[PDB]
Amino acid sequence: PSPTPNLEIKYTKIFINNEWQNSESGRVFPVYNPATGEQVCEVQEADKADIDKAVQAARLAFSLGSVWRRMDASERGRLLDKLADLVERDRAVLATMESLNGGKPFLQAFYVDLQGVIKTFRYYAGWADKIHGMTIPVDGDYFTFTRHEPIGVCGQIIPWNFPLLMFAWKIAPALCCGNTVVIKPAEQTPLSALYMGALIKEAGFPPGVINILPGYGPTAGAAIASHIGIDKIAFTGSTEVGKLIQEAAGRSNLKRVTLELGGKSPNIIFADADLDYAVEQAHQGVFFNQGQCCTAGSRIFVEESIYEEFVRRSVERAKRRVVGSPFDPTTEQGPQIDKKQYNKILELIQSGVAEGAKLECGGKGLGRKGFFIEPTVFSNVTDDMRIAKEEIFGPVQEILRFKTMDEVIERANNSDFGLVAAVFTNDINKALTVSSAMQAGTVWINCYNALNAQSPFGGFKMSGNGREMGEFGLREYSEVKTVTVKIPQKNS
Amino acid sequence: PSPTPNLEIKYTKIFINNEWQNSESGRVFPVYNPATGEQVCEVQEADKADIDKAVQAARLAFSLGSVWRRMDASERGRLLDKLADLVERDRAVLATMESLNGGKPFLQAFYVDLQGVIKTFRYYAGWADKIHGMTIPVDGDYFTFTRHEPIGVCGQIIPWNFPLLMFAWKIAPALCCGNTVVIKPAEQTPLSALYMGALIKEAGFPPGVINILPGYGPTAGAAIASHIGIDKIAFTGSTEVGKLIQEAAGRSNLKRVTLELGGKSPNIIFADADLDYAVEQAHQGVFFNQGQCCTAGSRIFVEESIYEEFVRRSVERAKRRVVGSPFDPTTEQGPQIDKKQYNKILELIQSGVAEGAKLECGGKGLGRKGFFIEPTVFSNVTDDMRIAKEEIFGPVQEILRFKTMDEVIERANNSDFGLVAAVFTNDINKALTVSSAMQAGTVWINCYNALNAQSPFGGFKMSGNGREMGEFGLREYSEVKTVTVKIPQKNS
Amino acid sequence: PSPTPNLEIKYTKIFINNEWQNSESGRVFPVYNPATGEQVCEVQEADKADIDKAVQAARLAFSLGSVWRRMDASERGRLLDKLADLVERDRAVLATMESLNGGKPFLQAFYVDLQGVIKTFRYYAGWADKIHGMTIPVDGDYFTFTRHEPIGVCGQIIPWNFPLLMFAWKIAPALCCGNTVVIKPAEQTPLSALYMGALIKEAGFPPGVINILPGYGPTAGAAIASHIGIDKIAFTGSTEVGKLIQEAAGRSNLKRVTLELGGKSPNIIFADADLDYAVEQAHQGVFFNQGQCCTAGSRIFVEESIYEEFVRRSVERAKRRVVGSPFDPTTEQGPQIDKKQYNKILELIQSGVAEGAKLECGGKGLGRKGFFIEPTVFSNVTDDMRIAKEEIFGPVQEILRFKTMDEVIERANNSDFGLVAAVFTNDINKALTVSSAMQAGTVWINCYNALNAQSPFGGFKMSGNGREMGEFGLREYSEVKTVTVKIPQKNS
Amino acid sequence: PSPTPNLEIKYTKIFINNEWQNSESGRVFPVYNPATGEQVCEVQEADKADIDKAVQAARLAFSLGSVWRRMDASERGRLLDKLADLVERDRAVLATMESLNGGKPFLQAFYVDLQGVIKTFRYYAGWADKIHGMTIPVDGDYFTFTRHEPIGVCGQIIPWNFPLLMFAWKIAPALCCGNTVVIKPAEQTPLSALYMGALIKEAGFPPGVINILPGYGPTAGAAIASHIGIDKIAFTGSTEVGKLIQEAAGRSNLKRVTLELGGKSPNIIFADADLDYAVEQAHQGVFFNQGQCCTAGSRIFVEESIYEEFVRRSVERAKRRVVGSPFDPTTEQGPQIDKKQYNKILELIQSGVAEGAKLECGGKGLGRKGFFIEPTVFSNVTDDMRIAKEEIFGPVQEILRFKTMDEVIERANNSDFGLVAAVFTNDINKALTVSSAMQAGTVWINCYNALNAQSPFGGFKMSGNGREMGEFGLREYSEVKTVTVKIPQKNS
Ligand SMILES: NC(=O)c1ccc[n+]([C@@H]2O[C@H](COP(=O)([O-])OP(=O)(O)OC[C@H]3O[C@@H](n4cnc5c(N)ncnc54)[C@H](O)[C@@H]3O)[C@@H](O)[C@H]2O)c1
Ligand SMILES: CCOc1ccsc1C(=O)N1CCN(c2ccc([N+](=O)[O-])c(N3CCCC3)c2)CC1
Repeated sequence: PSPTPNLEIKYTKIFINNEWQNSESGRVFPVYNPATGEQVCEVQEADKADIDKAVQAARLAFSLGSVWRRMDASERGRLLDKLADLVERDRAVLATMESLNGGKPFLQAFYVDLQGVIKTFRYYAGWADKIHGMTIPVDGDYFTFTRHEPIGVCGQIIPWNFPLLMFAWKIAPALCCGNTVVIKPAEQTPLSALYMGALIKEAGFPPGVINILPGYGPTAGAAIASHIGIDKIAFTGSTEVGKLIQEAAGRSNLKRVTLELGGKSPNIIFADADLDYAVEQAHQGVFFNQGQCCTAGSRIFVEESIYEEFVRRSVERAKRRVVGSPFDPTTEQGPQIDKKQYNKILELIQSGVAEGAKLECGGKGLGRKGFFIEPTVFSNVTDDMRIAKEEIFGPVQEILRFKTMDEVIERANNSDFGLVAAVFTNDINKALTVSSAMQAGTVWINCYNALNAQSPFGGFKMSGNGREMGEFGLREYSEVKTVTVKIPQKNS
Repeated sequence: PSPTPNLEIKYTKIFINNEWQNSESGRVFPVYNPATGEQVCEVQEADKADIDKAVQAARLAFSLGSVWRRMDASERGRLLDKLADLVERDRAVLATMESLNGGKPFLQAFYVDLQGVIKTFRYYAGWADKIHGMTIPVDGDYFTFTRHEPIGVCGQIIPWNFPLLMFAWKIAPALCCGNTVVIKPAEQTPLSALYMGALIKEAGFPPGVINILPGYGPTAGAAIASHIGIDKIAFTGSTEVGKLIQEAAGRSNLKRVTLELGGKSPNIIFADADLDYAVEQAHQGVFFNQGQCCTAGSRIFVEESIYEEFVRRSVERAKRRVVGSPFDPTTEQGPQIDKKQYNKILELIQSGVAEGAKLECGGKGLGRKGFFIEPTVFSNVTDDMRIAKEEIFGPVQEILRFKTMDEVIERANNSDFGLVAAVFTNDINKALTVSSAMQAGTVWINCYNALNAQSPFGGFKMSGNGREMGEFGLREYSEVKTVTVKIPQKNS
Repeated sequence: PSPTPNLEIKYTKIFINNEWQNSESGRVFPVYNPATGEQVCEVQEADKADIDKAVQAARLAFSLGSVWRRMDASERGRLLDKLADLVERDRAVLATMESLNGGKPFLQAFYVDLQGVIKTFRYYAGWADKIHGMTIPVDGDYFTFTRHEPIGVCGQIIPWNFPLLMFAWKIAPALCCGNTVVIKPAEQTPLSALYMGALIKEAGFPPGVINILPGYGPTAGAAIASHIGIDKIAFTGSTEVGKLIQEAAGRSNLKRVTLELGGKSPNIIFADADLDYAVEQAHQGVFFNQGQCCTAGSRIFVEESIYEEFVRRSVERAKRRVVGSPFDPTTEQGPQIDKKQYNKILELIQSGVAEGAKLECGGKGLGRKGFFIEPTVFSNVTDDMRIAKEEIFGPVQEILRFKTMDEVIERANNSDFGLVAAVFTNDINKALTVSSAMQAGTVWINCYNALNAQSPFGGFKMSGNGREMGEFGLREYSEVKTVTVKIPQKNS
Repeated sequence: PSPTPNLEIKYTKIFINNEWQNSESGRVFPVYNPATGEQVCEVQEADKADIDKAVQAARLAFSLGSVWRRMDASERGRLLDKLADLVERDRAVLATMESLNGGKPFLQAFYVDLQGVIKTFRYYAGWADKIHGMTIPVDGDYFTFTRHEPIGVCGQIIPWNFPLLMFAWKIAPALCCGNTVVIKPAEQTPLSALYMGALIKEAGFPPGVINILPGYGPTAGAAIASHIGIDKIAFTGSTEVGKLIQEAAGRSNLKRVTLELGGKSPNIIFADADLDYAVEQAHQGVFFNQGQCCTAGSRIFVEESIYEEFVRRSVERAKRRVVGSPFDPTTEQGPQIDKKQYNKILELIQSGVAEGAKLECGGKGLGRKGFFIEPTVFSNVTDDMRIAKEEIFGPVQEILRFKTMDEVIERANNSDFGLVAAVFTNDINKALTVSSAMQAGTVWINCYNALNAQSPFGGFKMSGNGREMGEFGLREYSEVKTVTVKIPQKNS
């Protein structure tokens, strides 16, 4: 494939009740291309008044007897597979939008992000008519069963690093279970989500089942979090804002909350691992998606015996990483999302140099149009450095050294975060020992960034609350109702 | 059985690391007999300082390599079985304590509460080695499985109306899953829980696995809810304080939260129901446990054609209900828990009179000592009235009337609470149409207050988050870890 | 829609390894149109030698590292999705084949049979990547999990009354689980199965994954049952042949056996039921698909109170039932499948008149071009008549009477069959007492012949071994492997 | 612990309906001590007449409304828990019985066998009230759920090699699901089964729930297998008799069959394994329980690099393995069960020598009384020798050499059996690949042989059908009934 020539941006308004609407305020906000600095377009900016209209539409779409509630579960599923067909048909357009808006290299957006988008929808198409309750051999003369009903109106808030993929991870399980959705994409990256609105009507979802409100966090986002007519909030973003979400939910509605927050994830390389493979996988674990991954392996612990050769190979690999235009096939790494993130990264890079960490390569911006940063590698990192403790969310790799398994297990878990972790070793006893010991929601053995819709994903400690994806992720999108019926005698 | 005659209150101290302790302040607080107002004893009052060393004890009990962590899961179950055996052995003393301290009729405490305590422990003893993760057929060369691990230190706060039963409902699933516990019982009712510390010790639970910290809400409770060393909090359950729990969770360390909150539950009697049976069930729905049940019971909708006869027989039965001393085997209704609850019920009765409800019987307290209230019946109650909107934790029955199944489904669901519902009818279509439409975590058909250990319990809307009991009660007490292993080839 | 007029039957060969083949012997057998007597075409006649080639094809396709074994589970589902796409496209052709070969009215074959096929494939397409093993909290220093793998070559033998739907019901769960399949359609109706072979090739299934061998029972069928290279057999047919299947499995290689066998299923009508509706449901419950249904409600028990009028409304309805050519929209009931079944009906019909039941209507053939039988109703049937103990499998409705609920449960259960049962009533206690006490694999309340891919289906007693359809159906097509790993220490 | 010095055999009668009966013929059969040949006692010999009486006791105990059908599921768990308490109490007596009757070293029977009996009952005691059906979201206006009823009367036949344990493996899941049981222990070892009858009566099981009929294969065993009043047969034993059981069940009443039929299980030692640990574990894998183990690692494959050292260490360990009296705490190996087994082992050893396998130690009987055989090791075994293909059930170790993982995968799997397998390696890729390619119901990695109550256990291919133990063991003891209710509207 190749990028869509002269990409037309035709969906820029708020999506409520399957209709495109203006701001109630009249205000719009700009969208920028992080590779060039230019302004792509203006998007209608949602605020509290627009959220209330979205919630009203989602609440009416969910009313008993409505088309969405009466629909056969198997038909919710076919609606989700139809959306997958449409995203497949419009694949190159959508990957061009994610590239133009998110700075993702186009071929990565096409073959990675968009593939996961289509697979997520097809996976949850299969689940809709396979959500089961139970019947229970209860004490006494009763017949007891549970029903797994949709919760109702689900408010969803997502960040900017995987716009289209996040969108699908949120709405696919929600819809599969029969909920209706008020979703606020990141203000940095609203474009693909809005295009998804057109596909969503084209697929034939009833009006109001999905409502897409682009806008800012403290306005549209905080309106969702505090709204009294929203039954559930799924939030993905930073840990500090996640604290605000949980506070707002208790203070307002006691709405149910899922949190997917930040990480500072350890990647543990043992000496007996394949050096070629572990170096490239730890390099991808840092630099994938411009380093803007919550799953970034940002604390690479290397066994003493190989640390020095590991540093040499990682440095060579980072020194060859092709930075440049996302539309160029050779580009490995695009720009950071915006200037605020760009500066956040460079000040962090300065912090590591000001502390005692050896800067092997990189360290500076590139000076080009946009927000490009040189692939950066620190060695001699110690656990006390800001670099080893704060989420960089940029193309900065940090290599630490360790001696014994007990040591590195302690140090990997010595963190307020616990999103993910990885171990590289051919030894089965320390593979399972380390993986069992990690306080993280996902552990990889001899791989990294293996995420899919089939597998539960979420954080330990302050990295989140609850789980997304897989059969477990469906639990957060239904309510359990126990029906107990008095019966004359009961046998079995 | 009969009450243990003199009853010594042997256990009045704080239970930390399997040792009895004085409060760090040296303060004690009194405990009263609700039927006479007399002071039963004084109990060591835990504050922030005792919470601190309880969490320290529980965290050490939870560290890798500890006796509790290394134990076979099946042997976790055995301890829960030994604990139930000890409760069954001392069943009379515990029933006397629940009666003396909580005002429950002793026979009710013996045959209902204490049976529900023994069965809770035996149910979850069996679950301990049957908590399964899964293996997932993901895309690509991967072996993906999930482990369910304990969350860690669980802080637990319970109310006063079912002291021993709620204590079991809280510690049993937590221990079944391998957690350690810091539990604060209600300041009114700490005696049953403290006796359990003695039986927890005699059963052989490792030190620090369970710590029992009597004290008050703004001190011991708020220290638990904000404690940055507690990984999960389970709360029961006024809805006002529930908001503060969830806010304090997001404000502190984003600990996982389960809430079991208030209720104002509808009971719908259709004309085609066994009238004699429905009158006695709806009467037990409001007056059971002195009306101090989250599952009342408190909005009885009766179809027009049987409304006069239903009211007539309800008033006949309330007037016959035997209020008196809990130790007396003829007593059906003991006192309310204390003066503040007594006053709240009497004020809500006044507001019912002051709004057009027909005070058919009752309305005032009984006698001069203790906190006895007459069984009170209101008919001609309408939705907008305060008594119909706010929960009266007291012996106060409110009878509304209805035509049409659709009307009463609207009126039943029109509520911020959704803990419980019941429908009485012999028609299968009515029973299933109404139970499916109810916005409540538990719907009983032709019965009321059927709360078995095998079946989950929890609220819709502002009545709580998450579920207790059943297999689903386990879900709140485990963290899910996904382990994804790269493999050479992969075949089905 | 209207049938494909003069339809060529293109596919008449044996389907092995995605190739069309002649029988080893060179023998062919005739296929007849049952509404007309005339010969439709000639089909290659498989025997033991062809079954051996097919098994060899299925075993090689199942070998480790083959395309079918290495395919992602999600891609198995996509293949099942494509098959449904194709069946939908050629829906008119396949319904026409089902009429012309099985004698079902084309309208009911287009809107019932072929909808069941498309929905079955689509359902099991979703299960493919959702078949999960478990991880087990086992005693000792061990890590234990289970894999759910395909069993291998599955032999499948199906009858003639729902040829295409039986075909889907068999291969869809088998392929969803990753097995390879040797299937033998009924000698009477191989044509839609053989057409499905061409769509299977077009859809993309690897060679050898599905092999279709038309032929007779004692030759092709017995070859499958005693083949030492087949790991599992799924047989649907008569009870007498089912005994031979289980016996042949035991004598050969102990292949796993699921049997779906005969039925003489009860249908209980209480007075407190909607006569209008219940009469039409009991009518369809025995006359649907020309009475050639294993689920046929062939023992209609009616409460004395309404026996009178039930017979009158049933007879009035049967005398109106339109018998005619399958391609005519007005036809409700086509012919029986062949002369053997035809003569079996009337012979059993004669026993009814000779044993003392009132022939209320029908009871004879039509103008003998095709095997048409006039709709027949026996009233005053007793429990010991041949008409009440033996499967008639034709348009014959037996109506008995009963007085007491306990009497009718005893009478309905007095049978060696137990495939299905139905109770019509509006009383919840009666509906639940009767359904719980029925010795039947499927109990319908206030409906009949409600069957989906989603629901487990099978016989109690001599009506079957094992279950098909739904999730429980998947268990039969999968083999459990427990893997236990020694670990250095367990933390639980 | 020490043996129960004299041990009178108290219980020698047929156990039906909780009463001890004489045989209908009056005949008794002798029970021998395998260490001395001396007769231990006489036991009533059950035959067809006795099975008939036992089936109607079990059938009446299973009737709707009986004590066993009406009892709370949880109460069945309590009874199973009581049986474990009683076995625990009489652990010394039962271990002495198992040792005296079965020849097991007393310490082995006390600490291994009896611990497994107790833990089996306590595991399934927990499952009784946790057997759930489901509620299914089907198309149309339906409420579909499933109930998991008991099947009915379950006949059960077990061998002599783990008499008490396999008794526990059979009845625990059957009773946990609520069936009634007619169980025939092996003619060699009926004593500990009969003593359990005393404990079953003492534990409070209703009469007829468990009936124990000691007797012989073709007489009492075959009458069980072909009985038309038995709904399910659970058989553990040889593949040859397993064929007859499955054949008998097809020819009689189509009862449900599960088969556990033993094997010829491969044990693969890679060069990168903990060598001394592997030598000891492969030794135990062969010589545990006098080699009379269906799990016996009878084909140990050793990588050529370490073959010579492995053989030498195996010869040393085998030559120092203490053979002697079961009651001596020094004894690791007791006698074989009887003269038939002794002779069959001695012949097979002769076959190995005649066919060129190198006999490194042992090969002859030991002494003049009892059935002791010298521990025996065969050096250079090849896959085509009779000893490499046939189950020996004796203290005979067979060591083969191999070069390549893919070679040893083929050779391990080239067999009609597939009960169990093991691999020893520290490489994670070798352990995963080999465990996934094994055609065996249980694969151990770096151990042998961990059989818990939590883990399913059964054979591939001709090693059996279905599974025992764990949660999957309960699936064979329940029928599934689908109930489908028509409902007016349905809202998803
Ligand atoms: N879980 C398992 O898979 C497992 C466990 C232990 C043993 N085994 C196998 O059992 C066999 C050892 O026992 P065995 O060969 O001495 O006993 P066996 O196969 O001859 O008989 C086993 C049981 O079946 C009874 N029996 C014998 N003939 C019968 C007949 N015609 N009809 C009905 N019942 C009959 C016997 O009385 C006995 O109780 C070994 O092959 C072993 O592999 C399998
Ligand atoms: C010595 C290992 O100890 C352990 C360790 C963890 S658990 C367990 C245990 O409890 N044991 C006792 C039953 N063990 C056994 C061995 C061989 C056979 N066998 O027949 O091949 C059988 N059985 C087959 C089905 C029932 C008995 C059982 C050995 C494992």
